[PDB]
Amino acid sequence: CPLMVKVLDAVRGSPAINVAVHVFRKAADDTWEPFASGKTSESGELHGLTTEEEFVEGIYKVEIDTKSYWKALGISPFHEHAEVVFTANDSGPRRYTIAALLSPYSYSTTAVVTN
Amino acid sequence: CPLMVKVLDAVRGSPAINVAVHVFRKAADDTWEPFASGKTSESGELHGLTTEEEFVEGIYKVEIDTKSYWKALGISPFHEHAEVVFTANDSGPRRYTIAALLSPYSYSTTAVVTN
Amino acid sequence: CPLMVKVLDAVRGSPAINVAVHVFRKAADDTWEPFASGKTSESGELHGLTTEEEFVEGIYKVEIDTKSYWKALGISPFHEHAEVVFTANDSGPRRYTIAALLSPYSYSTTAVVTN
Amino acid sequence: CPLMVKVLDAVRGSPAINVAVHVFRKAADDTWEPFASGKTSESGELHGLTTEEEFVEGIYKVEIDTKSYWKALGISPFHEHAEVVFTANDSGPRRYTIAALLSPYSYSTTAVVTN
Ligand SMILES: Oc1cc(CCl)ccc1Oc1ccc(Cl)cc1Cl
Ligand SMILES: Oc1cc(CCl)ccc1Oc1ccc(Cl)cc1Cl
Repeated sequence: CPLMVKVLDAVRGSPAINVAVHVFRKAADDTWEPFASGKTSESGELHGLTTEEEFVEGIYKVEIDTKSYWKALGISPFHEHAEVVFTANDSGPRRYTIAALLSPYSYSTTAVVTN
Repeated sequence: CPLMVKVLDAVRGSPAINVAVHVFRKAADDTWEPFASGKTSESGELHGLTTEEEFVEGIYKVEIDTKSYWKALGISPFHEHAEVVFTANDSGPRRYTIAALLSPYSYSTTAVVTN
Repeated sequence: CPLMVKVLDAVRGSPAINVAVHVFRKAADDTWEPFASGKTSESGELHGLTTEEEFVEGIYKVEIDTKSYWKALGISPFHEHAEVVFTANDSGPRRYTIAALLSPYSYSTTAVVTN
Repeated sequence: CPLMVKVLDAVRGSPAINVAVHVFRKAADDTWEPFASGKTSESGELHGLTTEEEFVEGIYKVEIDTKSYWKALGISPFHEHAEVVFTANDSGPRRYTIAALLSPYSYSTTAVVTN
C-alpha cells in the first residue's frame, strides 16, 4: 500500500470497524475528484485503496465518515466527518498511513510517511 | 459569542498565534459559502467570528490554515489545513468552542459545547 | 497563578467537572511528596494550586483522577489516572497550564508555558 | 504479545525509534516493582516484553522515556516521561497495545485491548 487508513475507537479501546472512507484528489479545474473509497476491516485498517501507478503527485482529501460510525453505535457525535487534506508524492513516491483516533466530540489524526 | 476557535502549538507548548481561520456555511446547492474569518490572537484565540443572530442552524466548516503557520516557523508540515465540519443546532442555548492542538504531522480537534 | 490545570471531556464535548487533581514534588530522597490538590470547577479548571513563592524549580507530578471521573458517569475507563511529570524551571517568567483531554481508553496532555 | 507498546513521532510523522520503555507492577506492599523493559524497534514497536504466564492480574505502569528520545534529537521537551497506568487482566487475560504519539510539549496515549 502506498496509501492506508487506520482508525481506532477511543471510547471502547478497539479498532473502529466498518468505517466508510472516501478519498478525493484535487483536479485541474480545482474540484475534488473521487479517487478511491472503502471501509475499515475488523483490524480498523483499510488496505487496497490504490496502487503506486495510480497514486500520482497531487492534493488528496481522505474523508472518514465518523458521524455514521457513531450513530450506528447510538451516539450523536459533534463532527460530520474527519477530513485529512495533504499534498502527496511531491518529492517522489512514498507510503502514507493516515491514522485517526475517534471520540464523539473529538478526533486526532496522524500521518506516518515512509520511503 | 456563539462560536470561538482556540489553537495550541504542541511543538512549542504555546498558543498558536496569527493562524488564519476561515469558516464556511453549507448552502442549499451544496456549496460552501464564506461565512466568517480572522486570525488567532496572542492567546491563540479567535473571538467575534459571528453573532447569535447570524449563527443559525446549519452545517459549518471551520478551516484552520495550519500549513502557513508551520511554514512561517520554518517547519515542514504534512496537512494543507485542518478542517472541522459539524452541524450547529438546537440553537441554544449553546456556545461552541472549536479547539485544535497542532503538530507538524498530526492534529487533534475537540468541540466544547457549553450553556 | 504559576500553575493551572484544565481538563476536557472528549465524549460529552464539555469541561470535565469535579475531577480530582493531586500534585507532588520530587523530594531529595526520590520520593514524591504531596504539594497541592483540588477539584476542577464547572469550567473544568483548577486555579490556586500554588503561589510563585512556593513553586520553585523542581520535578513535579500532576496526577488527574480520571478513573473516578469516568466511573461517576457510568463509563468503564482504562487508566487508573493520567500523570503528567515535568521539570519546572527558569522560574520565570512562566505560567504553566497543564491541559488534558479525556476519553475512556485514551487521553492527551499538553503544556502551555506562557509569559 | 499479551503486552505491546507502539510509539509514533508527531513532528516527523514516523515511528519513534529506540525509545526506552520500562514497565512496573504494583506489589503487595504498594510499591512499583520492575516488571519488564525494552526499546522500540525501527517500526516504533516493542514486542516480547512478557508472556501470558508472567502477565498476571495487577496494576501496571508503562513508563515511556520521552525526554531522552527528544534530547537525542536536539529538542528540550516539557515532560520527563509519559506514564500509562492501568489495571490489567482483571476480567481474565487480554492483549494490550499501549500506543503513544509524541510531540515536544504534548503526548497522547491510547490502549487497544482485544481478546
Ligand atoms: O485541545 C485541547 C486538548 C487538551 C488535551 Cl491535550 C486540553 C485542552 C485543549 O484545548 C482547549 C480548548 C478549549 C477549551 Cl474551552 C479548553 C481547552 Cl483545554
Ligand atoms: O496515530 C496514533 C497515535 C496513537 C498514540 Cl495516542 C495511537 C494510535 C494511533 O493510530 C496509529 C498510529 C500509527 C500507526 Cl502506524 C497506526 C495507528 Cl492505528
